[PDB]
Amino acid sequence: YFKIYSKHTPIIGRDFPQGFSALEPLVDLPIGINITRFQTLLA
Amino acid sequence: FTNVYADSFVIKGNEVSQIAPGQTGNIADYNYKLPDDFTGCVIAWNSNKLDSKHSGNYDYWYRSFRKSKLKPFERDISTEIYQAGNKPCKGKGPNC
Amino acid sequence: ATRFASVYAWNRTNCVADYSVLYNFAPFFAFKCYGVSPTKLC
Ligand SMILES: *[C@@H]1O[C@H](CO)[C@@H](O[C@@H]2O[C@H](CO)[C@@H](O)[C@H](O)[C@H]2NC(C)=O)[C@H](O)[C@H]1NC(C)=O
Repeated sequence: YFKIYSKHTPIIGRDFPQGFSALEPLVDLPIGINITRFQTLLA
Repeated sequence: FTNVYADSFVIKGNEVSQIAPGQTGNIADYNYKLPDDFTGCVIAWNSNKLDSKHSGNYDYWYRSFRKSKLKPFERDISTEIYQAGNKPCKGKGPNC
Repeated sequence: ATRFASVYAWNRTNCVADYSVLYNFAPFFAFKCYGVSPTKLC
């Protein structure tokens, strides 16, 4: 079940903050695909 | 319910006993594996009066060959040729 | 078979049975199985 969890952390400009934050559930889409591989989509 | 799904399909009478957790056979293994930890209801009824044809209704297909068993709620509609023998044949083949 | 036999030749089978040899002997025009198709498993 393609479970998507996320968080926007608009706080640490330079790079990985090292900060402690936590992601929240968003959606659990019932796709049922084996999804061995994936790729990005860029504008 | 919280998140409920209704799965609609047509099976043979001798396969009704396979749509249950823990079952094996051509349906449980190659068409649809139901999770062993399963919550829900399986409702089945005879449709001979609706689906059968005198000449035979061939619209309904059953998968008989696959290279592995399915995981819970997995669906695979690929029609790629399966090799039943040792030769790596393509297309309809001597052991394909 | 040297000569093919009619339905009377119902041959009884204490022998280990390997079904891959059947596919090694010849390809088949059709192969159906109520039991699982790879088989070779009492
Ligand atoms: C999910 O995909 C992987 C490959 O992306 C499948 O793994 C292959 O399975 C076949 C048999 O079905 C093997 O012959 C391959 O060697 C396997 N390859 C790898 C890399 O594992 C996997 O079976 C798929 N999941 C399901 C449930 O079929």
